[PDB]
Amino acid sequence: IVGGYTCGANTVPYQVSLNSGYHFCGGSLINSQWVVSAAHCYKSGIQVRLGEDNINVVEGNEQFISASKSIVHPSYNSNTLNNDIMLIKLKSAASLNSRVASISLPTSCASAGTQCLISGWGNTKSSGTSYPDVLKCLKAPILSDSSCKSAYPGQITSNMFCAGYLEGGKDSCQGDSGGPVVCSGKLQGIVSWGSGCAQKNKPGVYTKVCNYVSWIKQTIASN
Ligand SMILES: NC(=[NH2+])c1ccc2[nH]c(-c3cccc(-c4ccccc4)c3[O-])cc2c1
Ligand SMILES: [Ca+2]
Ligand SMILES: [Cl-]
Repeated sequence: IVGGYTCGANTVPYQVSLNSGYHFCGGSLINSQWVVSAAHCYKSGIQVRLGEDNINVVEGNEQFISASKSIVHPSYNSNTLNNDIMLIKLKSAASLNSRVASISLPTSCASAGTQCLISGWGNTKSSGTSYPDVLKCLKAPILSDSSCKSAYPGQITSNMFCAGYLEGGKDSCQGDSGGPVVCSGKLQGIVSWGSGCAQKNKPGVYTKVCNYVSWIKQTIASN
């Protein structure tokens, strides 16, 4: 997260770190046995780490659970990143409490202007790599479809939305992919891609979760 602030330990209880010996992506806990992340974060050997703040220190509240299966959306396109969503089923359910909680899926899509919270352990520099130990947060608004399409002509599908600041300075970045974009208590997006990080007129692009709720529900109900 570039231009954000330190969240404060366990203030984002639905945030998870996907780990394979190092942190490579974020994700969101939506119930006690399922996590939603981005399809491009898929790999084998995933350990899901819940209740984290400093990802390099066991401070207490952590729960490390292996993924039993990861379900990449069947129409995921790795060239356009269209349908960049994945569901991960945990080997055992997690113990929910005030430090580990799930986030609700939305019933409707959000409108431009909506203020959301984006978080993660990704790079905090736009020009260079500085990875934090604790979780960073950024409050950012959803942009209108026209500004998004004018920024990325021909690359935005109906399953994506832009959020951020066109003046540059604040954005999600590498290491944040797969994580949450929460607006009014509902998970509206998943960190997907962007051109550089925090560059002028190149906002972050997110997977539009409201378009996949029936798919998430039906898939979880059958697995
Ligand atoms: N400007 C943004 N808003 C933004 C958001 C998420 C991002 N993720 C990345 C990213 C960069 C290199 C590798 C990965 C990656 C690749 C495979 C698996 C996991 C992460 C990224 O997600 C860049 C990147 C940029
Ligand atoms: Ca820790
Ligand atoms: Cl277009």
